[PDB]
Amino acid sequence: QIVERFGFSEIMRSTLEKDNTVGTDEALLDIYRKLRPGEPPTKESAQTL
Amino acid sequence: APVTHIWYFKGVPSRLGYLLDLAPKDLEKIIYFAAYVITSVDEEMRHNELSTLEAEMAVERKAVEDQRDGELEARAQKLEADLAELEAEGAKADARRKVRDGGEREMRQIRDRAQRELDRLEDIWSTFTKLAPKQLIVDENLYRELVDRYGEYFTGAMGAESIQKLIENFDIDAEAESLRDVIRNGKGQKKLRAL
Amino acid sequence: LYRRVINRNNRLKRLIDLGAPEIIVNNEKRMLQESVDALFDNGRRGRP
Amino acid sequence: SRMERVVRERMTTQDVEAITPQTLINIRPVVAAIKEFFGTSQLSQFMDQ
Amino acid sequence: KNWYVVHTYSGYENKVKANLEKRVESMGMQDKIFRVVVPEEEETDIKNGKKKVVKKKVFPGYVLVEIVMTDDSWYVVRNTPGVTGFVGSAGSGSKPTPLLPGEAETILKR
DNA sequence: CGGCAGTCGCCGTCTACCTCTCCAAGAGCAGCATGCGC
DNA sequence: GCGCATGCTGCTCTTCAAAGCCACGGCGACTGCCG
RNA sequence: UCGGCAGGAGAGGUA
Repeated sequence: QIVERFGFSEIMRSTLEKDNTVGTDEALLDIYRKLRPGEPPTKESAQTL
Repeated sequence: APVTHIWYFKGVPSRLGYLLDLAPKDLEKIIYFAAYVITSVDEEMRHNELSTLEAEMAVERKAVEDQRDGELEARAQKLEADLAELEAEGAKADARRKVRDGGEREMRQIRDRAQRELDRLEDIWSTFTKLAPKQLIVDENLYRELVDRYGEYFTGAMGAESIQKLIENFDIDAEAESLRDVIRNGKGQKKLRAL
Repeated sequence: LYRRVINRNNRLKRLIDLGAPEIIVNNEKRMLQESVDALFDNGRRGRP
Repeated sequence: SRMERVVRERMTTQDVEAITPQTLINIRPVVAAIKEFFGTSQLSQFMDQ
Repeated sequence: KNWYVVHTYSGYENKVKANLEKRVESMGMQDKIFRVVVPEEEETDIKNGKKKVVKKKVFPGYVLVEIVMTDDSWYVVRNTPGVTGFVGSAGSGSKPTPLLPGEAETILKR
């Protein structure tokens, strides 16, 4: 979806091919271990955060 | 209870950290009751009791392996028996393939339990062989274990009383001539740190 | 700030001379340390 | 909002069938906020005549 | 899983005990918390016969509470009108440390 | 191991004078005081 | 008419919650972090 | 001879 929408530009392509987090649950965990440090990341809490 | 002057620990730089050769984060953790530190270590008894402790540790190693193989043999006994008696008499053998995978996961359940135990023993031993003074140790579990099994020979605690203890057991001359030797014949950034 | 230090010191003394578990004594020691630190320099560490 | 937090916290410690709107409402925060705004504030200024 | 500790104000122990026992059911978590004990000891003392029994709490400011702890248990026994926190931690309070069998028994037996 | 570059936190930002207003709050706990019943 | 019981307002005492909140230049340590 | 007092914060101004 992203590449299909943000493909007219090249900076979005670059960012696309360097995230290495494909997955909504693992992206939720990604920002969970960012906004709430020390706490154990549970997909349910990241979904609610 | 003793306390610490704020001027000599939360400064730029930290004079207490420069005197004791400790990072400011380590000092903050030790002072405010968040980590342990090893004040002293009786190395003579951790020199002459070494191989004896290693032999007891190998005894527990072998006993855990013996337990594992014992109940793995008895689980494979139960398996073999029940599986050959009830190899999907009525239904399809996909159920006995599901319980084939389930029996493989039972062998790997007892195998990962023995691996976990092996790791506990390994780390306990490693820590008890690499215990020098002024070494920060976190994880209450490990500490408590080390203080239960190998209680003596190792002393340490947390709080300002353990920094008073570190300061009392401090030798100015030895560190001073060590720093002067490093600055005299040295380069890189260790010379800058010594300066 | 003096009243805070005295209160924490008195509570710590009474709790020490009672046979309290280590966790509670450690908590009280941390709180006394923070109170003294705030007495000597308020705002240097943490919040004022 | 302060009064709402107070009433929410107190609604779960009283016994039902004796709960009335007059027993759940505290006026002190509202009057305190009003009298703090109209007094010690940087925007309600002494008039010059 | 074991007896934990909570830190109330000065003098606010019996009100935290009452509010907690009410919020055990009023809230809705009746299988999480189990027993709330405000440590107290009978202070032997008399004034020429008239007794007083000073309410000498053996831990002034704390209230041990046997409870199971997972997610909502921390929440309920932390927003009670009076408790300040869950005294007990390894630096960041990510999983409160439980009281040790021995000490817990000798506290409950006093 | 070893460079390293970004990052964060802590210092400093002109002198003298005049007038006015505002300064914790809540909850428990007294020692009496006034209503009701026989 | 007298005796019992239950609520007036001053006085006293003790302090974490929790949302609320959003310059600029210089310097020096330092710390994860990549390589 | 009794007897006897002067801390903080905010706002607006003059040179």
